[PDB]
Amino acid sequence: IVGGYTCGANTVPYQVSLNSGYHFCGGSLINSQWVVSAAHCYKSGIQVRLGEDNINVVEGNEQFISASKSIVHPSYNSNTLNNDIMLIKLKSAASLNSRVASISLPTSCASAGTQCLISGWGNTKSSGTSYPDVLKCLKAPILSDSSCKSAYPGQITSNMFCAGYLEGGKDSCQGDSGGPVVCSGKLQGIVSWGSGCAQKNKPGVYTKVCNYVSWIKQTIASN
Ligand SMILES: NC(=[NH2+])c1ccc2[nH]c(-c3cccc(-c4ccccc4)c3[O-])cc2c1
Ligand SMILES: [Ca+2]
Ligand SMILES: [Cl-]
Repeated sequence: IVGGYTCGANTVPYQVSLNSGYHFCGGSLINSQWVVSAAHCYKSGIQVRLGEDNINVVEGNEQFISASKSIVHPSYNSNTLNNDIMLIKLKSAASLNSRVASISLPTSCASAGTQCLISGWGNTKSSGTSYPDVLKCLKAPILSDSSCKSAYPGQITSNMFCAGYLEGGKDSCQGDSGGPVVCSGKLQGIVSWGSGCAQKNKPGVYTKVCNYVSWIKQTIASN
């Protein structure tokens, strides 16, 4: 997260770190046995780490659970990143409490202007790599479809939305992919891609979760 602030330990209880010996992506806990992340974060050997703040220190509240299966959306396109969503089923359910909680899926899509919270352990520099130990947060608004399409002509599908600041300075970045974009208590997006990080007129692009709720529900109900 570039231009954000330190969240404060366990203030984002639905945030998870996907780990394979190092942190490579974020994700969101939506119930006690399922996590939603981005399809491009898929790999084998995933350990899901819940209740984290400093990802390099066991401070207490952590729960490390292996993924039993990861379900990449069947129409995921790795060239356009269209349908960049994945569901991960945990080997055992997690113990929910005030430090580990799930986030609700939305019933409707959000409108431009909506203020959301984006978080993660990704790079905090736009020009260079500085990875934090604790979780960073950024409050950012959803942009209108026209500004998004004018920024990325021909690359935005109906399953994506832009959020951020066109003046540059604040954005999600590498290491944040797969994580949450929460607006009014509902998970509206998943960190997907962007051109550089925090560059002028190149906002972050997110997977539009409201378009996949029936798919998430039906898939979880059958697995
Ligand atoms: N400007 C943004 N808003 C933004 C958001 C998420 C991002 N993720 C990345 C990213 C960069 C290199 C590798 C990965 C990656 C690749 C495979 C698996 C996991 C992460 C990224 O997600 C860049 C990147 C940029
Ligand atoms: Ca820790
Ligand atoms: Cl277009």
